[PDB]
Parts: sequence; structure tokens; C-alpha cells
Amino acid sequence: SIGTGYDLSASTFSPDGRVFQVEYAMKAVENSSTAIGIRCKDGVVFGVEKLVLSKLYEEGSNKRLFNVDRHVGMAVAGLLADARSLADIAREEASNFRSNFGYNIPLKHLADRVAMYVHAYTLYSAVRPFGCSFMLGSYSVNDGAQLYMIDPSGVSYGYWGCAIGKARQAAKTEIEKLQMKEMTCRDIVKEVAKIIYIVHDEVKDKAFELELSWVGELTNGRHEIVPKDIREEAEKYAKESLKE
Amino acid sequence: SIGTGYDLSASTFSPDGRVFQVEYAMKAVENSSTAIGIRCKDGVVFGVEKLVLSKLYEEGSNKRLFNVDRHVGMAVAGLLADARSLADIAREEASNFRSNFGYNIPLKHLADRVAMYVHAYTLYSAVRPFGCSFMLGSYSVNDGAQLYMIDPSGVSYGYWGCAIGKARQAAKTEIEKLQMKEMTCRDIVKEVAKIIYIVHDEVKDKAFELELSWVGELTNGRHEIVPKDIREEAEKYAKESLKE
Amino acid sequence: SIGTGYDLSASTFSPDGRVFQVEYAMKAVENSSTAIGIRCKDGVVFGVEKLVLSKLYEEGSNKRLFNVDRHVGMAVAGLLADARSLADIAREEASNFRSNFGYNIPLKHLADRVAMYVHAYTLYSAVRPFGCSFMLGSYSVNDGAQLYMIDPSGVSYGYWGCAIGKARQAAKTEIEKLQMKEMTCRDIVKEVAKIIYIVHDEVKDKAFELELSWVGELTNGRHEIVPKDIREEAEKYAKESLKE
Amino acid sequence: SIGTGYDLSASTFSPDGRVFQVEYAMKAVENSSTAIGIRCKDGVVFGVEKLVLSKLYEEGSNKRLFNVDRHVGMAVAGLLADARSLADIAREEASNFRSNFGYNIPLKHLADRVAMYVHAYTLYSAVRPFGCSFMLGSYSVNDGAQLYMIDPSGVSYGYWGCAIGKARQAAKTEIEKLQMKEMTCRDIVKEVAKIIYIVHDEVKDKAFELELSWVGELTNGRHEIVPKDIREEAEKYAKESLKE
Amino acid sequence: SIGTGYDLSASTFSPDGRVFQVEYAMKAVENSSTAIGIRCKDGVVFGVEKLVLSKLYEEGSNKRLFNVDRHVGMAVAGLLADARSLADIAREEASNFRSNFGYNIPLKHLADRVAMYVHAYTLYSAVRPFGCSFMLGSYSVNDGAQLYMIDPSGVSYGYWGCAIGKARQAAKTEIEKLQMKEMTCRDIVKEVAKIIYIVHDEVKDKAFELELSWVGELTNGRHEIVPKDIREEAEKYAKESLKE
Amino acid sequence: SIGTGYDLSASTFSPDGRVFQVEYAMKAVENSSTAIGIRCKDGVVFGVEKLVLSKLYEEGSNKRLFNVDRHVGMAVAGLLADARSLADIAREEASNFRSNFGYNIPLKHLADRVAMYVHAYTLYSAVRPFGCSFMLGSYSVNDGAQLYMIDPSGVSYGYWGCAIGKARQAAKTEIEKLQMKEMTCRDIVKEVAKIIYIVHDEVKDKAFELELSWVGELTNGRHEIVPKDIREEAEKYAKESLKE
Repeated sequence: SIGTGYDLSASTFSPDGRVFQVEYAMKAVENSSTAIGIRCKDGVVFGVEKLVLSKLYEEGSNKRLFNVDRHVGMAVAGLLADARSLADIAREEASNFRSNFGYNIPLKHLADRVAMYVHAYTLYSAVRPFGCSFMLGSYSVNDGAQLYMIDPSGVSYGYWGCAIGKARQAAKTEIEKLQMKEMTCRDIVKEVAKIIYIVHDEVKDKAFELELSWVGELTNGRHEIVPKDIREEAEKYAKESLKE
Repeated sequence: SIGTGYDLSASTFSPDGRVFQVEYAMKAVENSSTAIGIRCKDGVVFGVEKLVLSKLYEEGSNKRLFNVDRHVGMAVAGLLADARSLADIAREEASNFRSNFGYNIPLKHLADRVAMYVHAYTLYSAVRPFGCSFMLGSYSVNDGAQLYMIDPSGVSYGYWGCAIGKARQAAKTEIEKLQMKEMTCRDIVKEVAKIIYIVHDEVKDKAFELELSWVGELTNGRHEIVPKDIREEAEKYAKESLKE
Repeated sequence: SIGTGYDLSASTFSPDGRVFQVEYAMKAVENSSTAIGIRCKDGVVFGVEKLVLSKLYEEGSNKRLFNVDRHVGMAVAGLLADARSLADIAREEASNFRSNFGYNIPLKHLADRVAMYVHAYTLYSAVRPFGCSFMLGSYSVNDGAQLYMIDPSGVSYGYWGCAIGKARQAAKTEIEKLQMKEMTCRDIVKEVAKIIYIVHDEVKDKAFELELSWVGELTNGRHEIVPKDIREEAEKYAKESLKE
Repeated sequence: SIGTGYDLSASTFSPDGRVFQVEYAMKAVENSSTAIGIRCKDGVVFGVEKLVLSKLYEEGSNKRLFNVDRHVGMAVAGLLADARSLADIAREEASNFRSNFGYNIPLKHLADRVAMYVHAYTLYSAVRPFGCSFMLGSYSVNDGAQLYMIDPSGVSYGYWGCAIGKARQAAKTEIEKLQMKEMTCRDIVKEVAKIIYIVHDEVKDKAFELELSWVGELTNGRHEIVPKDIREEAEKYAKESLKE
Repeated sequence: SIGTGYDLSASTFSPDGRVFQVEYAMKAVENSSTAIGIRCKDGVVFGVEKLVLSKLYEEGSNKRLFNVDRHVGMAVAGLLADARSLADIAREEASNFRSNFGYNIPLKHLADRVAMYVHAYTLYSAVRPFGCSFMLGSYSVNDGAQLYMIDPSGVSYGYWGCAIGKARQAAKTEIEKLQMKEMTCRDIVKEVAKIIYIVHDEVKDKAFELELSWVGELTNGRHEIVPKDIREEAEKYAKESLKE
Repeated sequence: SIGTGYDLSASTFSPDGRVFQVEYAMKAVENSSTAIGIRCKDGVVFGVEKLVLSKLYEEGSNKRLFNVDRHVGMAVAGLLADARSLADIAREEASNFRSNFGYNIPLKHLADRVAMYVHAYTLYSAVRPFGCSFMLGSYSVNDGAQLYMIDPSGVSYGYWGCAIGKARQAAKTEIEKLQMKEMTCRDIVKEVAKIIYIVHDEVKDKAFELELSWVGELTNGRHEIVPKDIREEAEKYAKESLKE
């Protein structure tokens, strides 16, 4: 509890140098499950630790993945409603950005403006800043496969392999173990689902379901969801890992 | 009472990661009675636990169901006045959305914008956020039977069977028991009124009245209220359940 | 005193789920006297417990009834000045609503917009929300006799017989006793003044004067005040009740 | 051909004192058929000389009568398209005028503003002034049966019996013969259809069809079209006249 | 050549009563080929006399039919570029009109506003009025099969069978011969293509191609083009007529 | 010289039906040289009859081809300055249109809005309408190879092979001779340069230079100019034709 009076409406700084809304949003991220994203050599594919709680839900729904453009997706974590509001405002802002650019969409300045809108609600006191994270990734030809992760603190870090959520530590160690630039996207995403559901603890956390969505060379550049054969294949691949 | 100074105007985060307005609105929902909604295979029909208190009321009035379009309804719970304000603003926004679309109304982006307006009043300090919930459901042909539940935290979750209100736990277990995709809407809605008024405790809660409203194939796609023969039929069906 | 820090500017929620401005406005209503309204089968007539305090007042003045349209009246309770401001803003809004509609005025969406303006000042912090209540009632032919009661919490409940003010409990029991749909308006309003001035306690409360105003079939659809013969007749009728 | 250079864009006056656009619009009116309107003692009913040309038309369509409000109609003559534009703009202006007034709609200032909009397009040079005429008539209780005829020159003349169109001379003589204030509306409108289709010359003009629409006491104040029994009855009544 | 100085910028009237822009636009319509539209009992189907001139054209292109909504089409004649501008502005205005209405689109006030925009450019002098015609037709269930023809003079006439273009006289006689309300749409549209390409003179006019597009019961309410089997079937049907 | 007083500022119509600005712009087009465009099966490639007059010019400059997007070009004819203004305004409008659309750019509604801006300056009198023509063509994968020709009269006609300029007659006959849909783009564009410089008369017209620019499959979808080897190859191919 660092801060007495500082952390009330902490747009005002404390002499540690820690804006306590950033700790709000980060701890809210580590309250939610661990979703990662990776920038392989001919695609950018995301993955979400989706949590099964009951039978009243809907499969295919409860989706923490969100299309932004034809090949731009949004792998959210944190709080879902503000992330969907960010998805809508980023939809209109990606409309403005493929206005601005002539070719297919160059994710750099796109994610810069999206992170600008993220950090713009972080120095006032009307409502809260966005206590959620999300990952933007685009695959192209004239500019290639790009991946950028907008933190809740507005400092958008790009990655060849990223990790947000609860168990970010083991996830980022295992991402820094893998060959994030070398192999093709398909084996690497099998390894992604494999190792992330190794990281899934089945006792402290409840039941789980695979959540993943393509974009790359074999999917004709479309931001496709992972199909049911490849979904069950990655499920069996993670089960081969978890049986050991 | 998690939060000392955090939960004053809790647009500012606390280091747990829990925006305390969301707990305001959720506990306000569990203070009100339990209303559910279900997405059957040829319709989307809602249901409200309506509470009888006195004879000064009006039957047909005290309606916690609200038409939004010709086949779009709003099954509210929480606080009624802000829910009716949301009904009016969603009426103009559904006007803007059936402006935007060419066919009959595609509830997805509709409920996205409605949940955006829900979460937009959740980071300021002029007045409160909406301490109420509501369910949007549309039945169509070119896009089908769609159901979406906008939480008070702005993360609109769609469902094949949903549940909000006080006794959400037993209600969502019984919804995850039923065949929410398999049987026709009529037997399923009989089972809905049946099991929800099983869940109605007559001692801790006061007297009750059935509240339900159609839209589906037999109702010519009109968002009709359940008629008095089908109302008394579902009453007798729930009484057949409650006699056991 | 539920709420420590919550109830300062309680647009922010407390984890009970009770927006404390609603308790401000409701307790302010139960501080003021008990005024009721009833929707009989060929009219909508209001009634106010008017309190005699001194001889410096003016009879015909101190009116807690307010015309809104030619057949739309406003039976206020709570605080009078904000209720008159609501009367003025509802005058311009009823102007906008009989702009919008072609026939005589359909009170439903009218009272919806009025209750929207009521609840719109309930989530900010510049000045207070409206700590007062009022009843809207319209009698027509193409749409009939309609009655709607806008609470201070913005959830406008319609009634066939309503009751607001201090002694709402005994008043609403006696309204749920009477035949609010069956007899003609004239005998029912005699019973209204009768039973409401039975409910008037002459010891704890000070002296009283009858306040009532017609609209119905015999008054040519005009929102007339109750005339002096019918006023003294209802006074004598309540005295016949109170002599027992 | 009075005017050499004057009548080019005759917003500029000629020293006769005749704005030649008024002669454009009047001669355009006398090019179209003769439609009259009459203000009887408990209604205001219009009538149009409708011209049958071929079988490709639609009966009930080709309507030169236009509803403006629930009891306000528009009996047009001249050019039909600008008259329908005047019908639309008068629809929004009647919306603004039943905004302004509290009771049912007082046609006087309504037709004043409509004639103001008529004459407002008569001193410029972008497009033409309205080369058409129309009759406004309202029947009420608090203000009664009112009839007003807006000329194309903007000087709205009210009438107890009016006449516009081609054979205005014989029509206005026969209107000044009849009892426009004395008898009930039904016999008078039978006499209207009678004498106007006496005035219809079947050789110089082509085939004809009766066009008439009620508003009055028997029609519950609704601006109804004349029903088929009363239509064929007035046809037979005019045939009884024309057989002589 | 009626009018010396009048017909220069003929927003100013001449004392005949004939706005010479209406003669511009009508003679421009009779310069273009004859396209008709008909309102059969379960659909509204259009037809265009398309003129084959060379092999450099594109079949399926040179389309004088234009979709406005999912079941609203635009059968143009006159000048094509201003008709496509009217198609675009009517696209945004139909967006505004299915904003305004709750059910499927009621063509009446739609075509009223479109004809208002037609006549609005007819009294100024910046550029020309629209020297082209078009036909709007909608098929529905709650409001049915509606057909409306907006003339270039802004007086939108609805029809059960219409005809615009060059040989309007023989076309409208043959439309007033046929059973425009009685038979099903399919045989009637075969008769439409039959008789209209009887009316096509192959000597004075050059080569022709069938142009027709459905909307009705068998086409699932979609404004479909006539398929190639039904196109060649109607070609052979017109050839069976023309062989006699 | 059809029209006495009509053709002064001919936004006003003449009773022939010929807006004389369209004849201004068309005769201005036939004053300039003949440029064609063709929609082959895997590309849309343009071609301009460029006229050599002196040595003071610049090769690569005097370009009557204009890039609009990465694969959208503009083959102009008529007057060059207004065509470059149309190129700039179409650049911003194509920015607005690839705002609006999600995939690569769908030329249909693009050219519709561009032709709307063309025809929008054709009914006023401040400055002239655009006395020039231009051809828009886009090659894609999700929507394909599209070609559209915006006339100066605003009626944008799409083509599989088009022709504008001076000798449009022989050019369009030879385009309707060729296989505009069958062969690959490369041989067809060789035939284009071949036959168009057959059509070039070297006596009445002065010296000429080849002007052509690709977009298609071999050019990686880039709107490339024809390279110097393929330029001189098409020159030699046209010389092989012209030697006969």
C-alpha cells in the first residue's frame, strides 16, 4: 500500500514515481488469465487462455479475440467491456488510418494512435483509465508481419513474441526459449498452445478451452479463427505435452 | 470492504484490480430478482421474476421487459429508471443502426455500441454509472436468432442461455442443464418459466407473477408478450413442477 | 447510516447497491405530505394533502397541482421549487412531444422523456438530483386515460392507482382495497378524498385543506380544478367518514 | 404579352403593377382542372375534379388530396410535384405549429406560416415559385371548422366556400348560390359533387372520376376519404343532375 | 418554341403555365428508350429497353436498373449520370428513412422525400434540373408491394402499372389492357417483356437486349436480376409474339 | 447550332433534351486525341495517344496517365488541368473510400462518387463543368479487375474495353473485334498499342509517342508504367502492323 493520499486519484504523482493507476491496470491484468501473441516469420497468430466455468456459456462466444481489420486482430486481457470499447474506437481509428495510407495497413502508427488514445484517459478524473491489455498484429507483403502490444500505460511495445495476463513470468521465459523467428508459423503455434496449456494449472484455476486465431500465408492473409481440426489437433498436442 | 480511499470515486483503480463501481452495479443486480434469457433455435424469448407486493399496482404494467425494435426486446434488472433511460437512448441508437444496415437489424454491432454507451459513463465523476443490467435479443432470417447480454461493466457477452439477477447460481446451473439449442422454443420457454419459478423462494421473497415475452416463428417475428392462455399454461406448468 | 465515504457524493456506488441520492429523495418525499393519484375508467384525477399552517397564505394558491397540457396535470410532492422547474422543462418537452405526435398527446413516451430528464441529473456532482416526486396523467379518446408516476430514481411506473408522500403504506393498502377500474370517476374521487383525509392525522400533523383537480368526461376533457361545491361536498364526505 | 423585358425574371416589377410570376402560377392553375372546398357548419370537406385518361392508372391513387394532420387536408391544384413538396414542408411546419399550440390545431397562424413559405420563394431567381394552389381546412371543437385557401401569390384567403382551378367562374357563382352555412355537411357535399360534375364538360375535357374526402361530425373528426357507397351515391346524384 | 425570353432560365413562369424545364426533361425522357414498371400482386418487377450498339460494351453492365435497398430498385430513363447521382443521394436518404421507420421500409414517404429532392433543384439557376426519370418499387409483407414513379417534375405518381420513355403511348395502352392486379408476377412479367419488345421497332431503333430484375415471393424478397434461363425464356416469349 | 438562347448557360434545358454543356465537353473530348482502356482477365491496362509536337517537351512527362491509388490509375482526355484537379479531388475521395472499405479498394462506389462530383458541377453557372474525360481501373483479388469510365455527363459506364477521344468510332469497332475477355493481358495490350497506332493518322495529326501503363499479375499488382523494353516492343509491334 505505497501511498497515503497519493493513490486516491493518482494522476497526481507520488515521490516514488509510480502512477498508481498503472498498478491498478497491471494487477487487473494479472487477475485475468494469461494470453500471449507471437510474430512468426510468415504470420502473426494470437492465443488466449479461455476459462470454462459452466454449461450456460456459448462455444465460439466468450471470445477474447477481436477482429480489427481483415488481417488485424485484438487479443484482449484485463476487463472485457473496456477492451470492446477500445475495439470499437480502434475500428474507427483503423478506418482513419487506412484512409491515411495507400497500401495495406502499416500497424506501427496505427498502434501508436491507439496507444495514444489509451494513455489519453490516464491523467483526468471523470472515469477510470482502461484496466485491460490487448495485442495488435498485422500480416502483410509490402510491410510484412508486424506485432505490437499496447500496455495499459500507453507505451506500446512491439514483439516477436509477447505475453500478457496472470502467469506472464513462466510464459515469457518459455517464449524466450522458443524459436520465435526461425520455424514456420504452424509448428510454432502448436508449440504455443502446447506450452501455454502446460502453464495452465488445473487445480488453482478452473477448466479451460483453447482460444487461437490465425492470420498468415496458408489462410490467404485472412484473420481466420483456428479451425476445429487444428483446434483439436492443438488440444491433443498440449495433451501430449501434459501427459509427460 | 476492500479499499480505504480507493472506493470513494473508484474510477481510480485499487491495486486489487477491482473497479468498485462494478461491484456497486453487480450487488445492485443481485439485490433485484432473477431474470433470464435464452437463445433457442427459432427465437429469442426472455423471462422476468416479477414480484407481487400489493393490490395498488397494475397488471400488464410494472413491466421489466422493453421493446427496442419490432423484434428486439430488453429484459432489464437492477435499477429500473436508468434501464428505461438506456431503453430510450438504445431506441435512438437502434434507429441509427438500422440506418446503417440494409437488411433486418444485426444485433452484434448494435449491442456493441449500446455496451460502449454503458461503459462510457464508468470513468467520470458527475453522476453514477448504470447500476442495472439488460438483455438484447433479435430473431431474424438473414442473420437468425441472436442473443447478447450487456453487463454493467460494458463487456457485452452473448449467450445461448443467460441469467442475471439475485439467484444467478442455481439459474445458470439449470440453464447449463437444459437443451438450449435442441428443442423448439415453446417447450423450452415452458421449462424456463417452470424452473425459474422453482428457483423462486416464496418465504424469503414475497409473491410473484409471471413475466415473459415472445419473439419467434409462431409469433410472425413480432416481439409479442406471452398471451394469457400461454401465461396461465406456464403458470400451471410451474405449479406442476412446484407441487413435487 | 449505511456507507462511510460512499454517501458523500454517491453517484459512486456502495457494495450494498443503494445509490444514496435515491434515499435522499425518497426520505425527502416521506418528509412531505401524502398525495395520491388514480386512473379511473373515464378520467385521471389527482389529490394532494395540503397543509394549513397560518392565515398569511392564499387559498387557491399553495397549489401542489400543476397543469402541463390541456388535460395533463402534475401532482407534486417532495420539494416544490425543483418540482416547478420540472414543470417548466416538462412544459417545453410536452411542446416537443405534441410536435412529434399527430393526435392528442400519448403520455407514455412523454413521461419516458421526463423521467429521462429526471435521472439525467443523478450521476454528476454540480448540484443535487431532484428530491421530489410528481404524477403525470392524461385522459384522451384515441389513447384513453393514462397515468404514470415518475419516481425520483427515474423509473417511471404507471398506475391505475398510485400513492406518494409520507403515509404511503396505509394509502397504498387502501388504494389496493378500492375499485380502481370499476366505478365511475366521481364516486371514486369522493372515496379518494374520504380515505386520504381519514389517513390525515390531525395531532402529529397540523391543519389541512382539500386539494384535488379533475380531468374526465363531465369536465369536457379539461384539466379543471375541483369546484367549490364538489370541494365542500368531498370535505363533508370525508367528515362523514371521520365522524365514525 | 404585357411586359417586354419585365417578364424575364419578374421579381422586378413592371409599371402596370403585375408580378408576372403570379400570372404564371394562376394560368397554370386554370390549366389544371377545377377543385373546390367548402366550410359547412360541422365540417370542412374538399372536392377534386379528377381526370380519367387511361387504364394504366390506379384508382385510389392519382390523389390530389393530401392529409396534413389528423383533420387537416390539402386539396391541391396546379402542378402536383411542388404541391407534394409543399405538403411535406407543411407537414413539418404543422409539427412545429402543434408544438406551439396547446389544444387541437388552430389553422389560422398555420396557414399564415404556410403562405409565408409560399410567398418566400417569389422574389428570387434560383428556381421558380410554386405554380400550384392548395386548400387547408381543419374541423375542431375548441376552435371549430376553419377553412383557408393559400393562393400562389401568398395572400391566404379564408372561405366558407372556395373554388380554384379551370372553370372557377361558374363554380364560384354556384358556390355563392348555395347555402354554405345553413344545411348540414352531407347534403351540401352531395350538392358539391352534383354541381361540380355539372360544370365538368365531357367533350372538351376527357373522362372524370369523383374525388372527395371527409372530415366532420359523423367521421369522428377523422379526415376520412369519402367511402365507396357515398362515392357512388354522389356519382348517382351528379348523374341525376346531369340527366336533366 | 412557345416562349420568347421565358424559356431562357424558365424557373420564371410564362403565361401559358408551362415551366420549360419540365419540357426539357420530358423531351429528354422521350429521347431515351421506353422502360416500364408494374406492381403485380406479390412483387414489383421492372423492365428496361436496353439498346445494343456495338461489341465494345459489357453484358451485365450498361445497366439502367439500380438497387436502392435489399428490395428497392431504381429503373432509370433519361440521362444516366444524374440518375446515378439520384441513386447515390437516394441511397443515403433511404438510409435515413430506414432509420426513421421500425419495420421494413415504407416506400411512400421515401419516394416523397426523393421527389422533394428532385423538385428542389427546379427553381434555381446554378446547374440544370434532373433531366431523367426513375421508378421506385418495394415489396414487403407488413406493407406489401408498393410502386411509385417520380416524374422529373417532382409529382411522384404511384402505379399498379407504369411506363416511361420514348413510346409511352402504346406502352401505356398495352399496360391498361393487361391484368396488372390479377395474375401472378411471373406470367405478367413474361407478358411485359413480350409486349415491350413488340413495341421495340427494329428499323428506326437499333439492336436490343432484355433488361429486367425481380423482387417478389419466389426470389425470397431479394431484388434479384432476372436469371439467364428466365431471361432467355422471356426472349423466346417475345420472339413468339414477334413472329406473329 | 441547335438552340437560340438555350445554349447560353444551358443548365436550363432546351426542348430537344440536349444539355449543351454535354456537347461542349464531348466535342472537347473529340478535339483531343483518342485514348482507350481495356479490362483484360488478370489486369486493367490503359493507353494514351500522346502527341509529339517539339523537342522542348520532356519524355516521361506530358503524361496523360495519373495514379490514383497503388493499383488505380486515371487515363485522361479532354482538358488536362481540370483532369488533374479531378485527380487531386479523387485522391482525397479515394482516401475517404479506402477509409470506408475494409479490404482492397472496390472501384464501383468509388467511381460512383467521383462521377457524382463530376455531375455536381453541371447545373450551376459559376464556372464551367469538366470538359474532359478519364478512366478508372482497379485490379484486385477479393474483387478482381474492375474498369469504369466516367463520362463528362456523370453517367459512369463500366467496360471490358472502352474508348474515348477523337477517333472513337474506329477504336470502338476494333475493341469490339478483339478478345477483351479471353487472352492474357500482355498480348492484348500489344494488340491495343498496335491497333491504336494503326488508327493514328500521321498526316492530319502530328508525330506521336506511345503512352501506356500496367497493372496486373506480372507487375505484382503495382500500377507500373510500361517499361522501355516493352514500350519499344509495342512500338515495333505497331510498326509491324503499320508496315502492312
